Amino acid sequence: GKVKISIDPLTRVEGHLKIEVEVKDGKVVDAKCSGGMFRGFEQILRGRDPRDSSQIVQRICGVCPTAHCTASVMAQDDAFGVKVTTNGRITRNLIFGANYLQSHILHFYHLAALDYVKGPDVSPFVPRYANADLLTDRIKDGAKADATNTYGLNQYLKALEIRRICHEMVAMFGGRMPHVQGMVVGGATEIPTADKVAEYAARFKEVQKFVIEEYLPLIYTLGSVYTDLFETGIGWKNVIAFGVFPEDDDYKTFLLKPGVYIDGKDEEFDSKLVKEYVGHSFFDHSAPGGLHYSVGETNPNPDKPGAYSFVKAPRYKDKPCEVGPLARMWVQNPELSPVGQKLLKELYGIEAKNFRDLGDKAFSIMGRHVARAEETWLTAVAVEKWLKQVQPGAETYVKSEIPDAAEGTGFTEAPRGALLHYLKIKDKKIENYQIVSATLWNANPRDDMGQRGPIEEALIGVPVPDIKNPVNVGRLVRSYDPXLGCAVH
Amino acid sequence: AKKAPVIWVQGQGCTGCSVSLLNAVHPRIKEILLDVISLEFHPTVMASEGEMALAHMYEIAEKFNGNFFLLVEGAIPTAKEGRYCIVGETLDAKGHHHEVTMMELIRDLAPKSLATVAVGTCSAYGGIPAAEGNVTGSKSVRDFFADEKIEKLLVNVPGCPPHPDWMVGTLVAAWSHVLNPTEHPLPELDDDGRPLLFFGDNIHENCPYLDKYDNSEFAETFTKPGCKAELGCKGPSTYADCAKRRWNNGINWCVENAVCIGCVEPDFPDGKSPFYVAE
Ligand code: SF4
Ligand code: SF4
Ligand code: SF4
Ligand code: FCO
Ligand SMILES: [Ca+2]
Ligand SMILES: [Ca+2]
Ligand SMILES: [Ca+2]
Ligand SMILES: [Ca+2]
Ligand code: NI
Ligand SMILES: [S]
Repeated sequence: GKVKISIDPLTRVEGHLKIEVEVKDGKVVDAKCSGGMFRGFEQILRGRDPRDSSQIVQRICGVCPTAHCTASVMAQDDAFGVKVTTNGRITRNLIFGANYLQSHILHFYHLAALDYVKGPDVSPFVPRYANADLLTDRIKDGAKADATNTYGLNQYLKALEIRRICHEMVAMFGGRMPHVQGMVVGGATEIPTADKVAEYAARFKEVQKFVIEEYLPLIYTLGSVYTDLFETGIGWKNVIAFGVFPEDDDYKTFLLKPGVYIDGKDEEFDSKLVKEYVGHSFFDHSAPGGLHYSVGETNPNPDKPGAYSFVKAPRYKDKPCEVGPLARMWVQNPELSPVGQKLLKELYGIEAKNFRDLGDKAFSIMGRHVARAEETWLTAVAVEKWLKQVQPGAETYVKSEIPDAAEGTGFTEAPRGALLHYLKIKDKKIENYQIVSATLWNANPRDDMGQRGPIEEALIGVPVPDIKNPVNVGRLVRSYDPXLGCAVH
Repeated sequence: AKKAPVIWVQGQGCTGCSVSLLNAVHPRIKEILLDVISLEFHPTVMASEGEMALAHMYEIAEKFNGNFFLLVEGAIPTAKEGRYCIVGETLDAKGHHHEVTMMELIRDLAPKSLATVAVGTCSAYGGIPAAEGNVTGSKSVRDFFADEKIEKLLVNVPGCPPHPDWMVGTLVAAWSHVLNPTEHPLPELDDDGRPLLFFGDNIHENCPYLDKYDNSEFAETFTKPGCKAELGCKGPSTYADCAKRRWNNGINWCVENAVCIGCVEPDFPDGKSPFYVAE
């Protein structure tokens, strides 16, 4: 009694994604995730001036280019042997932090919300699934349904301007956005002035107000209507984080700390244990067993028998692990926003102080949205602090020279999850460049041992009571905020 | 009165052209979507998915045949029979599945369009996906049209990404022309098919640092005063109005902040590299 559903394009994610599920007895029983577009940045980068990489890699993705830029300039800093100044570190955090706010807001509203909110009856809001299980369908009190839907839709519309203001903030010290100019090996290219710090701060306060007063309340309200969506889209419950936003000059402390949580147990993150498999990916490896990124290879092969995706399959100690706000928030376990503490009590009867107090509810469709909203607030608190720490006039740039032969790795967290760039230099040129990105960890295919990627696994058990309107499949996928440009590069 | 119908397709893109469009002001994106264009298909933001999204796209391309703008973001990879970019799957009348390549999609939709607008350096000129080292046979819209012998009005709006003013301005000018061609002639294009309205000015000739350049006052590092030429600035060989318009609602621009990397030019990136070595 199995029925196959194939969704290509899976829209309202970044990039080219296909989702296939098998449904039996009203639930997903198998799944396949496929990235269908390849560019090969790791091949394109070879032979170039290593400094070019921090411009080239941003073109992996116009949603998260600051993450790639950050990873790249950190890899370069490492390879070139240069230490960034205090003000350079802070300035880089202000540039990147402004896009964390932009990316999460863009995601929840402009990618995720149309699975819950009924938009106006004009394209691109229509056509839509006939039985879409929206706020206007779920809430049986019609006035309340209309009011809640309008509340959500007005936030979607207002968020268009809020996200644009976030890009004014990125451009303040970043030059422009998408694709900043302001981060380079050795630091940042423009020293913050008192006037421009104040200008950033004024815009930031408007964004922060939206986050606290509109976004957080909408998310908790949404979850209180869709309580069933805290109980599905579970997956492996393994997460990894690399550390993001260094809070001191020796990169020992972060806003959100590195760590791994596998099979109910916390451990430290050890980069030696990352490897990529390609058994079901359109790539050839010179040796079996999966490859650590420091010896990674990018040899595309769309004819490879048995392969179904351009996404490689990263594993940590041979375990699939997911990444993103859920991962970071689980690993760090920060205190919840005052809004979250209040609304969890008021709307759900839940007493919660710290993220882990959500328990099983964290590992779900709605848990991923909650994690992302909470992290937006947490990042705003941090940006507010960094705006006080940044010193007008203090040097942000330190000179360097391209080394003959070197290696460097930049570790960070993109808004969608753990990110590293590995750079090897020979004869002052890029010899190898390997990118292990966020959505790569989430939207990967099966590894050589048949273990499903995190999105594939989280789809198992998702309810599909209406095969013609399989809304929970897209809801699960979009809860991960996938970026297939990043996943494949 | 009537809005311009748009089908926006993505090949080997990064979604940055779309994100830059979302940053529009005067008009802002809400007004663009509700008042200026009918964005009929756009994979990043549209409500429908899969079969429904594609069926809607093809329905619009039929109903509005010769009367919609085909917007293309990203390059078109031609190696391996187009299999480096699969844009969707079509379910025939018997249940069988067929993947659609970017090549197939553009070959299908371009002849149905009123005009094709290649937004971004990738679609206009090949850009980063078509740069040295790529193995995907990545191609621009103009080169694909030439190979396919497709004669369809084509306007290029390059930049990596383009400024939203360039994309909005070009689309509005094109639509105005269609509505009244003698009152609103098409914008004059240069030899690379991009509007002189936005790409006629040389950055360097219009640069506020030109006085410093003339006096040989060059910034020793990014955070020192002077012209940016020694830091790698490609303003001298780049044609765009960034010096006047600036970026992100006038907040900053590449040259003030750092250097111009020549992102609008047909030889970006290879002819503009290394980025931090002077021209
Ligand atoms: S032109 Fe640049 S910003 Fe636009 S799709 Fe290509 S890489 Fe992205
Ligand atoms: S080289 Fe660059 S910074 Fe100097 S005057 Fe020309 S465009 Fe301006
Ligand atoms: S200043 Fe140069 S790099 Fe910046 S947007 Fe304009 S053309 Fe592109
Ligand atoms: N955020 C983001 Fe992009 C992804 N996935 C990266 O890295
Ligand atoms: Ca195939
Ligand atoms: Ca890679
Ligand atoms: Ca209006
Ligand atoms: Ca032909
Ligand atoms: Ni991305
Ligand atoms: S980012």
